[PDB]
Amino acid sequence: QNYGINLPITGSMDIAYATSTLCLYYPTEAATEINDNSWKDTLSQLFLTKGWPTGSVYFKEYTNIASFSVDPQLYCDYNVVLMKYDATLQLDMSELADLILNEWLCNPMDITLYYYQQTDEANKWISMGSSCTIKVCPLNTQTLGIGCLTTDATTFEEVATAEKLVITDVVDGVNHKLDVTTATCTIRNCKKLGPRENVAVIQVGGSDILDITADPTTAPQTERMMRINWKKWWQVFYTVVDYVDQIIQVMSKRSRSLNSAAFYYRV
Amino acid sequence: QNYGINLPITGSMDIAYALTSTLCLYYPTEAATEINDNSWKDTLSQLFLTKGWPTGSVYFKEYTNIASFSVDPQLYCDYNVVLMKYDATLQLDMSELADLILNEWLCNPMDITLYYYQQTDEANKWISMGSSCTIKVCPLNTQTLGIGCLTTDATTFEEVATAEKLVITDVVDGVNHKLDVTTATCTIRNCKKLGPRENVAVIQVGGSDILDITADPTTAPQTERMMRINWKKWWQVFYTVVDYVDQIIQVMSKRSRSLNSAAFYYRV
Amino acid sequence: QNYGINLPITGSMDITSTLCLYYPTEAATEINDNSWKDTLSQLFLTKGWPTGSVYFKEYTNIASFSVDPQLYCDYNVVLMKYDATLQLDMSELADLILNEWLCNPMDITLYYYQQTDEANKWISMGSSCTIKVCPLNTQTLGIGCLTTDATTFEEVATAEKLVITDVVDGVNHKLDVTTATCTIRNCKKLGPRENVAVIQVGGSDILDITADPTTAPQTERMMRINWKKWWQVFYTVVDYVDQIIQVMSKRSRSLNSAAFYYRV
Amino acid sequence: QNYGINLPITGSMDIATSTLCLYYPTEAATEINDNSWKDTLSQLFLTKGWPTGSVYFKEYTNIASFSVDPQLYCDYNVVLMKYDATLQLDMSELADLILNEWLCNPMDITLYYYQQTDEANKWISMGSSCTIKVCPLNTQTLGIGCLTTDATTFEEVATAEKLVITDVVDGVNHKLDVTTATCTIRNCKKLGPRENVAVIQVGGSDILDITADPTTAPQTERMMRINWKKWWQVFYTVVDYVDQIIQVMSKRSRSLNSAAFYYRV
Amino acid sequence: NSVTVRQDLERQLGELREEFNALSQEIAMSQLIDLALLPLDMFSMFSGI
Amino acid sequence: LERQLGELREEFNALSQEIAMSQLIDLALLPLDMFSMFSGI
Amino acid sequence: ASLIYRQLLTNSYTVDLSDEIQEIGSTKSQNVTINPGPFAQTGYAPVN
Repeated sequence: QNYGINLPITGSMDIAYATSTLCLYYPTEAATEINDNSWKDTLSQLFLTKGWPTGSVYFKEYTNIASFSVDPQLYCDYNVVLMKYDATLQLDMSELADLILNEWLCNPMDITLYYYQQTDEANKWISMGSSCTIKVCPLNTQTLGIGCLTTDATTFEEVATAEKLVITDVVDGVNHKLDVTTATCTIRNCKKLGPRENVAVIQVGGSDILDITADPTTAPQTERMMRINWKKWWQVFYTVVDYVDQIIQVMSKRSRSLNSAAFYYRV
Repeated sequence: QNYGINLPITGSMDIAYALTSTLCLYYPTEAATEINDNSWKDTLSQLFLTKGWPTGSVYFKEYTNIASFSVDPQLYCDYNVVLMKYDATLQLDMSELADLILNEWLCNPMDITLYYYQQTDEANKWISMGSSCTIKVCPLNTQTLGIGCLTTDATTFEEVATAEKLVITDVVDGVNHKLDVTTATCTIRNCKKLGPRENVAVIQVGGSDILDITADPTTAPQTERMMRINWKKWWQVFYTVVDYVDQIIQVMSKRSRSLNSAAFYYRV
Repeated sequence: QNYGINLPITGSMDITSTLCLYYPTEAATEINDNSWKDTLSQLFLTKGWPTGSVYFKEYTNIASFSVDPQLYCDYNVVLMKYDATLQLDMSELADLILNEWLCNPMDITLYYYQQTDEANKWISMGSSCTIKVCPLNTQTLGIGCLTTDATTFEEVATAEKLVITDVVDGVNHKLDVTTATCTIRNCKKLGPRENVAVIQVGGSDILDITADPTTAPQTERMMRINWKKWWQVFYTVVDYVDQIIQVMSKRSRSLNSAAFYYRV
Repeated sequence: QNYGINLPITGSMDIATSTLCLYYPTEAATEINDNSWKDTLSQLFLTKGWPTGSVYFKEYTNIASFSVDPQLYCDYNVVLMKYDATLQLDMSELADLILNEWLCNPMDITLYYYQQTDEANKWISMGSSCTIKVCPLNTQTLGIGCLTTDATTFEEVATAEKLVITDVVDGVNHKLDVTTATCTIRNCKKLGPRENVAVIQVGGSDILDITADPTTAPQTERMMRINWKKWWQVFYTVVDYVDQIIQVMSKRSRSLNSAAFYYRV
Repeated sequence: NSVTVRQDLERQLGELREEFNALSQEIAMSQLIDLALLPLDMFSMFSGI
Repeated sequence: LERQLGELREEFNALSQEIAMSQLIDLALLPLDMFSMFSGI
Repeated sequence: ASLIYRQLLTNSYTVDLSDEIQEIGSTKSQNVTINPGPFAQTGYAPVN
């Protein structure tokens, strides 16, 4: 029914109380540098030592930051994303961390028979696919564009192009038009609601190029965003293995999803 | 407000009591090919409009062949109805399609090139979805010795499915196995059958009913979310399922996972 | 100890084995292994069975499996591969393998006969059995047929390896069989058997265990499942075996308790 | 359920239709030379009082032939056995296998060994041609008088028989060498007395027993015998006192599968 | 005959310490004193695992 | 193996009467071990 | 006097050793893999 939403909890402070799965994600750089064929089994036997029974750890491979970006998938009670640092792929790193670290609930989007709006401040628009170039226009009350004539698109004010994934925020209080690359991308209107404890990010190298909210006032670095430096991939893997109890202690499992997609689509 | 901490809830038997619900209908091909019109959608729309349902609320996603529809059935919509065109030669696939999309499977992925595995309970199955799956399984005794199959190679195991797109194996509990598929063709996920799913209603238009959702031999139940009607002209099937769509809607219920209060209870 | 009485029991409200599998040959033919029985024995060990007491028996066709049917084993799970052809044969076969049949022989060259209770049938088994009937007036005279004839009879079955014949009762009938080819026993159903469970593969649970039309009594022993490969069926069998065991009970005739109470 | 075997009935001293078919060997009807005899016994039992069509007849062409899986069909059986001065043991073992009910298990012979536990455990081998070879082995598992690798020096106890009752010494394992495709051995426990069948011997004195025990060999009150030169006197005499045979039997012991034994794998 | 796969590395002392310390929660007392009166033995040490 | 057990069974079933009781108790006083239960045989 | 039963219960570890003491006296052999299942036929080509 509602599991209890309207019968509050009762507690005390006077009483003395004194098979799960874990996945990994690694960029193909590691698959290159390793140069072995039996390695994943070694990783299994290791996570045995650290407390996982055999048959409780799986590995996944992504080839680019841009590639993994489209249509995220999650597969275990606990998701660990190992992200390589780069200096020209910053907004993509932050967008991916925002998408996977944060919840989203969105409605589909079209261009055909409507205009669109955000009802409040905390709503965003997400675009994923093979080719996503987004141009947008606001209007006046006159259903007239200011800075883009409503009939012609070439002088539109673009926001995205030559990109795979984009999370855009436009201003409340006006309808919009968009030149989405329709057959080559897809866009949804999502509301973020709250953080999730079913993902964590470990950034190798770099200097904390991350923001989880585009708010200039709040760039809230959390306890799940971790950053270590690397020059040898085996050291990264081992050192992760050494504090897996800590990482499990930083995450929580009661927030897992049923589908393997890190959001919730509700037409 | 207070989430995820299951606390009792007081009701009562002392007080009697005196739109945004969105139908999302699917349909197969030869029906359409016989309909011989491109406005039928609009006719259904206007009818639903007169029935009390908004225009622009109903969408028609089409599946081509049943085996084609078997992959990735993310049926995301406020209320879902699936009319399947029956086959007297394609049965098991219908049964397992019903099984999958009527229950909730929480699954974790596997890497069969490395790990042994073993099922846990009568509620644990292995779903396998994709293009052309050819499962290869090899049971083991207690210290990893082949039984009826040779582990020193790959081609002497005991196959359980060939030329299948979506198949859900159930294995003898408590024994380890070696596994092989082509992990560029289709994917297998180890799913736990958490609890019945209520968002969907499947009705079949064709021969006799075959539907069962339990891989239990003893229990072959007839749920309510599984319905059957005859046909000789699809027009009447559509018209009729809209004639009683009130009763159908009253039978199903809101998805117990997206209710804003199912937070921290598996998908929300 | 104290048999032969029907002695009321009181109470209160305060207080080896054998699993036995029959299978059609075409299956093992599709399997193309031979050590398979040993594999499934190991698996039944893992589910808790003693090593070396589980037996698999092999029948060529359901017709063949119909003639001289004999089950002697603590727990029998019988598989049947459906066909849209033998619906009568499979129904009456599950019937013969669901009940306790008090049977006596017959000689149809010297007497008349009857059915006296609604729990009475005439069962026939043989190589090529084809029986004919002629009901008789109260004056022992034939109708649409004559005791002198053998062809104006009313045909009821034809070369069926097995048949379960029934007629309107309280009325005599002169028959036509071949006894050095077929045997027909006058039998009476008494209760249901707990040593048998019939798993049909393919089909839609079409059984009817009574010549009664008015009801189609479905029970907890006539189970159904679908297939695309045989090892699939066998794995479902072995893993789910415990609930099946809970269905089928020890043979209520078997226990040394039914002695001199029409004990088997 | 259990019908109350755990509950004892109490009594007082104050308070003061079935079938019946007959078995017969071919030689009788042979000397009869008719087809109108079965009609005769039928209508005669009808007269003495039985609803007609309640008395049936099977025929057995030879003791050896009927010695293959005897099926005691009727709720009452009165088997007229023919005596011969040479077929004594077969007659005896048949008469045993039918008066007392047996609980029978099949044996696996080329894969294991076997032993008999109680005093009342036997083996019964049936087949168109039966040949029983037995070789006891002591504790250390070796042959004695029989080289397990071979079989020729074994101790042959039966040859091309129709039926054999075998007993060994309780609890000493044997290697069993048998004709397997022409005979089968069944390890059986003699449960107790069965009360539907009587045997009437025609011929010499009583050889028939119900045991293999030496000190016991009693003329069982049921195992009857008459003299004979003309089978019509036999049948007629049966019909005369047939009531007494009824009143000696008990119509509450019929089996539900109609075989001399209860098959239990 | 097969290339021998390796062992499984026994669970380390530290997390072992932590988890046994954790199990101290659900301990009952009355049952504990009852059990503590009973004497076990070598056979009664291992024949319960 | 069972056979010697049965012979000893018959034997024990008739040596239950030709035993003493007083000496029985006074034996049961002393404690037995591996050394005195089968090494004085 | 019940010491014998508590004893036979207690000192039941050493038995294990003894068993392999039998094994060290025991012979041991392995049995090669057997090839199960039916086998295909092959006759002869038209011989002229």
